[PDB]
Amino acid sequence: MIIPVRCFTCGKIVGNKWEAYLGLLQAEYTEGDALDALGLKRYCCRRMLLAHVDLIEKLLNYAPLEK
Amino acid sequence: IWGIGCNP
Amino acid sequence: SLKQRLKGKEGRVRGNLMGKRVDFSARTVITPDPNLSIDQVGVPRSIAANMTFAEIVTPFNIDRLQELVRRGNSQYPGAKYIIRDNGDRIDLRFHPKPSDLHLQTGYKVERHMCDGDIVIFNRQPTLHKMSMMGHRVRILPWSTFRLNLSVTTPYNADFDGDEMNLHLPQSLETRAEIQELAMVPRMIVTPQSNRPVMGIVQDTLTAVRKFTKRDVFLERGEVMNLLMFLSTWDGKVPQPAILKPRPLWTGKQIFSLIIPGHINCIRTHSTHPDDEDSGPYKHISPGDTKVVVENGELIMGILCKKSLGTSAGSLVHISYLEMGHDITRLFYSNIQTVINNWLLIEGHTIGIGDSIADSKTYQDIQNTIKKAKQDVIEVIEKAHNNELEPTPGNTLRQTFENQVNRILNDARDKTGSSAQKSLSEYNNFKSMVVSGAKGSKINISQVIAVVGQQNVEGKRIPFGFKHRTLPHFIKDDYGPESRGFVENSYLAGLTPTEFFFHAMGGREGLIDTAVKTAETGYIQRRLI
Amino acid sequence: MNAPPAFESFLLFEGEKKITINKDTKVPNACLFTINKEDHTLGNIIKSQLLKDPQVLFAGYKVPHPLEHKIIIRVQTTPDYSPQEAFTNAITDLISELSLLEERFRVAIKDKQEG
Amino acid sequence: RQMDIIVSEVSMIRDIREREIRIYTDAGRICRPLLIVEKQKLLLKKRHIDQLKEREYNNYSWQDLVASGVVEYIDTLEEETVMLAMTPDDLQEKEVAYCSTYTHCEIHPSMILGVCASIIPFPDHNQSPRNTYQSAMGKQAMGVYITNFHVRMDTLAHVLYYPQKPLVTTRSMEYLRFRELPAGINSIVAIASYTGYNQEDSVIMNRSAVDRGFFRSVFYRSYKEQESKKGFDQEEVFEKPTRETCQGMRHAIYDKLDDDGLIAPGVRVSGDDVIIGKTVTLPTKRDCSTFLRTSETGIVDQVMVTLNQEGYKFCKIRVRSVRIPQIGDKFASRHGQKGTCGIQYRQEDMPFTCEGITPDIIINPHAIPSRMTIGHLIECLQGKVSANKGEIGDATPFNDAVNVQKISNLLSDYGYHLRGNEVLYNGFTGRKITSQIFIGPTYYQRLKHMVDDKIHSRARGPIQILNRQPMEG
Amino acid sequence: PYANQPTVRITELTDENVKFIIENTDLAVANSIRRVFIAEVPIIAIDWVQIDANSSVLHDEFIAHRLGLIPLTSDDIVDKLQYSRDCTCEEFCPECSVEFTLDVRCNEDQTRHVTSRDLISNSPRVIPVTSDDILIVKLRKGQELRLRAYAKKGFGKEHAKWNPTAGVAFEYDPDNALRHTVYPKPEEWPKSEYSELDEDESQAPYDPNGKPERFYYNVESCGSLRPETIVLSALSGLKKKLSDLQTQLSHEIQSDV
Amino acid sequence: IMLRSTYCLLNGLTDRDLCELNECPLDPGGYFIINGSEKVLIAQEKMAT
Amino acid sequence: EITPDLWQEACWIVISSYFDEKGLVRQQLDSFDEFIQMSVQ
Amino acid sequence: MIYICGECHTENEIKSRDPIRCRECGYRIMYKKRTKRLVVFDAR
Amino acid sequence: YSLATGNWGDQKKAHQARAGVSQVLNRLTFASTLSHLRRLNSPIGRDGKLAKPRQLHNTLWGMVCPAETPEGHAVGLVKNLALMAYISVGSQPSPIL
RNA sequence: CAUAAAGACCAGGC
Ligand SMILES: [Mg+2]
Ligand SMILES: [Zn+2]
Ligand SMILES: [Zn+2]
Ligand SMILES: [Zn+2]
Repeated sequence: MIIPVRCFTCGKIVGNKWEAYLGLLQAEYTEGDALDALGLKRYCCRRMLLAHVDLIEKLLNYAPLEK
Repeated sequence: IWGIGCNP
Repeated sequence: SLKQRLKGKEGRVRGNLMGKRVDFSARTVITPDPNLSIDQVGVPRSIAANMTFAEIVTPFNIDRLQELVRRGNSQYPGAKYIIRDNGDRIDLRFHPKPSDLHLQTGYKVERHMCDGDIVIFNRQPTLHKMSMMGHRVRILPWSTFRLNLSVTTPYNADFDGDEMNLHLPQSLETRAEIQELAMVPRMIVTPQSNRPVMGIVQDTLTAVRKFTKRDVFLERGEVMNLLMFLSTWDGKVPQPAILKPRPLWTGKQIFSLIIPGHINCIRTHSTHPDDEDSGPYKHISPGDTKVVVENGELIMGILCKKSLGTSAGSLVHISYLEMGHDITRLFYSNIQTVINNWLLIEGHTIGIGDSIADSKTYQDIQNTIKKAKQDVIEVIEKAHNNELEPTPGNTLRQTFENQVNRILNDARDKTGSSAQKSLSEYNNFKSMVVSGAKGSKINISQVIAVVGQQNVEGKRIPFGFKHRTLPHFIKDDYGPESRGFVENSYLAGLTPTEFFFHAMGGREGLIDTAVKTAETGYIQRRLI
Repeated sequence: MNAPPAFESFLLFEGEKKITINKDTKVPNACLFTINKEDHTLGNIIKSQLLKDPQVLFAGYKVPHPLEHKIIIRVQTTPDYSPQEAFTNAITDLISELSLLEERFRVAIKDKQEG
Repeated sequence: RQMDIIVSEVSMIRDIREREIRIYTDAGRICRPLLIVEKQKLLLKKRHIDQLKEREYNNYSWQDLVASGVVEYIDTLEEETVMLAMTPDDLQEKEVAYCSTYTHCEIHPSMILGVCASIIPFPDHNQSPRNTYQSAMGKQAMGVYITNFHVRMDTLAHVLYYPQKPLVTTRSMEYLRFRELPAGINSIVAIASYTGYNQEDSVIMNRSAVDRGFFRSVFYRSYKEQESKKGFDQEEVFEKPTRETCQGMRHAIYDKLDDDGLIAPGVRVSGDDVIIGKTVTLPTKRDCSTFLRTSETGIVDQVMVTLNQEGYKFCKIRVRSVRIPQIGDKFASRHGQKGTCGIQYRQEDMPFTCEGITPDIIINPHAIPSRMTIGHLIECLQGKVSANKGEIGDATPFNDAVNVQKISNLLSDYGYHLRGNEVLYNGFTGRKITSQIFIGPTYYQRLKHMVDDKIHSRARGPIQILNRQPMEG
Repeated sequence: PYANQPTVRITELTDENVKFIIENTDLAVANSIRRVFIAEVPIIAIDWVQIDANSSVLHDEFIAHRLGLIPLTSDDIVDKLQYSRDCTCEEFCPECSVEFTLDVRCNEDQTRHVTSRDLISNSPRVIPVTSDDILIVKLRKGQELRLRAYAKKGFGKEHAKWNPTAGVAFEYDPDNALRHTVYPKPEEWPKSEYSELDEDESQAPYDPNGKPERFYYNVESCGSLRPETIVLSALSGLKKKLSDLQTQLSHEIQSDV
Repeated sequence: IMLRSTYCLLNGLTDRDLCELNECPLDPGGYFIINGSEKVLIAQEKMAT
Repeated sequence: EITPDLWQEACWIVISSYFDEKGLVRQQLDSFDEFIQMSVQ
Repeated sequence: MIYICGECHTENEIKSRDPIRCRECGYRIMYKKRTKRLVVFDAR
Repeated sequence: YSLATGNWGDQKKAHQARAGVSQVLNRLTFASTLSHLRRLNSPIGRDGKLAKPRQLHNTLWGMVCPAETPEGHAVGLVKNLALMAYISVGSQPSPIL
């Protein structure tokens, strides 16, 4: 749903690198180079953020029970 | 899945 | 009506007098645990906190039982009922009434299930008498049943979500009769086919083969390490096979400490060539074959499932016949422990370097496939010119498809041999097919060379349309491509008109397993 | 349900000991050390240090079940040399080892900075 | 073709030898579309492709493709007078001519698979019973099922915390929406035999990933009660039952009930604890209040109070619980490789590599050779290529443009051995391990079947009334 | 019958990793400090959450799961906090805990990210790592969150939110002079980054008089401790375990008879 | 009424309207609602007439 | 005008236009609409 | 107690033995207010 | 009634009816739902052992998938249909004549 | 402690 803080295999904090990854993809970068400019070098910190499904942006389309 | 004498 | 109420399956006689709901019985999932004996099972602590055992009170256990009364249903090793000579039953669960916890000879405390009790274990369907054997209890933290690996083959179990029942003996005569009649060490050999039911078969069998070559030289450190795992060990370290330049042991010299007593056996190994025993070198065997275990020590020969598995005359069988059952239990245990603990030093895997052949095996695989296809074109061209004479007992269709199936079945075993003679010594497919733990020699041929030819209803793939098999081909086509000869492998992938046929064959092979069990399970009731 | 907590691996319970001595009967001058609430990290250390002593014949360790938390070490020595004496001398050898390595590492990390 | 009189769903079969013509306009038939071939060339030109990638602002779609006479619906009876070409680039050229008079052509030959079989990578490399095993097992893989799972009050819904889309994806998971709502996590698998606790279809799995959320989930079940008036002097009411007024007042802990007779959301509820307090007056009251099950220890999520079709008060309590994976739970691959968990080791005990990447999951080698699942191995190689290059790999079935030698040539460039193998070290003693262990990232699924929903014991409980034997279930 | 003298050489030093080399020691010692870098180094992390008002999208203990995995600056004052079981106080005290507090209310039309910047402590030496932004939950117009987290002391054998490190790399013997692993075809394997071979060789030649020495490490860090104080605290911790065994051991064979 | 069909109160909407009514935009439809639960008609095979 | 060997984008683009128009449950919706529009009359 | 409506989300106090409807919207689904006893979690 | 309980008939003839139509929608995963809304069924009884109605057939090329079918006693009877298989809807023959 | 009926169909696990 939301990005995991602290990768399962290593422990490197990926959970502060998601909006920077969207900002790097928005300009011109390829996915591997936008993963390279973040300091993610070994592939168990690249399946985290290469293959993430961001479902918190569609659970925020419904009105809360207390407006 | 092999032959006629084997298995399907 | 009263006929329908006393009628058959789940009635009052097939459902409430022969088979019935019983109590003191637990049921959960099985998982492996290689650190257990054959004689044992590991029970979780919540099941062991719910089930009980009614134990009488004598003046030899009055202190341990007043200890077991003073703690109960808050601490786990306790009790939950005190039963008097009147038959009156006072509880320790809710409102324990602490003025009335005094015991006396003749009363009985209803104890919780501890380590070392005798139970009965079960997997359904129970097709023979090896499928319900009396284990022994050891209590382990997490939440599944845990049993040894060699006990898998009687119960026909596997550890992908099975469930197995256990029934707990209550009286003392029935615990004595289960102890002296139906324990799992007492049932190693079967009366059905006078051989053992339990053999050393999984990962420990591939590593038992790779532990007993002539290459396996152990240094001093892992001799200390592996000798730490023998319960039937002398206390003495054997003097090594090599004393200079530095002390090195061998695999057969560590394995010959496991083998009990002084037993004598002569077997072979799966790659013993047929033309070796005739001429010279019959008592040397340059491939280190022909196992000889003489005066209780493995002199020579590579072990495999021919020597340790489930056959007649194997090493576990001879050790059962000569020494007993209490020593064969320890034999199974010590093999599995020391070979697992060496197996994390050696290690094992399967990749896809273990599934690919060099660039000159592929070329004559396609040369013999092109040979088969050209000869089938010659036979079909011969039959269309009205020149094919029938055979005694056959029609024209039968002699046609019998000799085409002859040509194609003789040209996928050739590719099978081209795949078998092109493997290596470090390979892992070959290291599983040889050791006998898993695999067969047609799987190596289907993975590497040719999948084969499918067939539904016992013959080659039929004309399911009018005069065609699928709408891509032309009408009345009888070639090898049109009717199911899968000439690719599992690594080169399948074409669409070929994956569909392989799905047909696998479908038939799934229907037969889906259907057969009702007929067999009906016969086996009617005989019994 | 039956998942234990994580402090059953290194917290000592009330009543059980950290170490236990019992004389082995198969071979004379051998002994068996039972450590509670310990694992491979220390047992591999004491095994590999007891195999640097010229008066130690056998030295090994095992964990008899990994869901438990307990380790067992077996020591056989020569005559005129006790096995627990070899055990203590191994441990003081390890203490002097790690203290020398600690002093050298902090001198090296002070030297790597400021050029 | 060009739709003058006849609607496009009829079928017109002419069997020449039988000397008759059958025309069917009846309902219930099944059919699929195809591409018309003329003399030898197709009719779908590039003029129909360059204005079809522009659908958002051109008003050109599939119905203008049918109405132009370049596709056509063909059903099963009319597929016996047809002559298909399975692919245009290889079967309609000038070669040694098998057939020269094709009348149709397929779109792509991987559109013969269903919904659960289009989530298998490389199905043309697997043994077909394994495809049949996974085509009935991605129906019980816990994931996210629909986006408004908050509003819905269903019984027994399982929701996963951190799903991920696959790294090795078929080209027809863009069409059945699998990257919006996936079920499963790309995990670092090792096919190796390590301690013995992964024999006969089991898994060693990393405990220090379970401590970071690996395959963790949440479980919602709901409860309904409904007050009713069944007699002239009998009526059911949401009231908190007291001791000396109501009669059947057992060991359940009634004090968490509020003034309304309903537990407010937030408080945690253990076993045998009353969640709805309802009572009925006696023909001076007797209670009919509901419990929970045995040994859950969950938290009430939300409580919803309304009036039904009749007009009586009607409540729904949804209760959640979090379920951490443990050593009885059942996991599966996308290739029929089911198996439980065997034991969990920490990170200081798993076999690491020369940069410290322990596996998440260790599975046995023996599950590979006898059942011949080598689509598993090619997605475990293609996954290692795809996590390093930065793409997401293609696994659509009948390519003939993705070989094992091309994948191996790509893995040879990123500093790895071209057949996937790596040098693991041991975690218990630090020594190397003599063989080289096949390592790589694959996509495991967490299945529905847990061990807290299956454990069971019995000693002297309730009996039936008719034959006085113990109960059922 | 005695020790050896290992020697350390430090190859690189940043504030995220320490490359160093230990000459002349055993494989059991290099492994055991490779395992105390991971498990047995104490550190501060959140271990107690009490949520007062949660109307967000994620549920309560999802958020109480994502707060335990935020690393707290544990540099100087982890030797001065007790364990909670060693301290003879009441159920909490400021000698073995650090109180936090989050309180975020959303009012605007834009969504609001709740980062680790919103965690406000009482002691300014144990703070979350700010001086990017570890996201906790995204909120909508009309949703809130407030809570009161504490922070205990423990090491990575309890729960792996208390391990101070990322991947600890460790290798020895880059070219098989000892033949611990055996390659089937040694012309397909790329050479290790610490190797000394020629451009056209595969393995060092075998020698029977070998021994594993000259171990090679690389100790990453996640953001709590300095990369060069996981090492010193690891060595002092392992030394403290061995000294405790010699204490109760010498009390045992002192009190055997 | 089968959901998302032409005689339903959800046909032809956009995503903000479906999200406003607490409905999912992905949920394909093709099912009824009888007494709270959600039924679906299985297509039954037949021999041709 | 011909499409030689660029077929790998043309085939999945006409599958893309197919699934963009119709969908996956068109059999259910279209059969029920043919019920309630013509059959009850 | 105090219940929150399901369409306009305004707080209104429904007393026992009374029909369940809101005010100025006409809607019949109420949701219970969150409790005020506090539950302590762990981050483990 | 006959949508609510399955039995495709009357209430007072609730044993001479073909059950198993109109069953409860399945909501574990989204592809479980998309498979359940696209599912065929054949009314041959599920204790018979004639294998000819249960095998895969040449006419299922492209219209019913070959791989997806259950285990147990229902093999090959319950079938799930393909991706581009459109089951027809019907028309009146009056213009064609 | 005591009380939570019972039958029919359906989808699943080994
Ligand atoms: Mg099984
Ligand atoms: Zn990582
Ligand atoms: Zn305190
Ligand atoms: Zn309102």
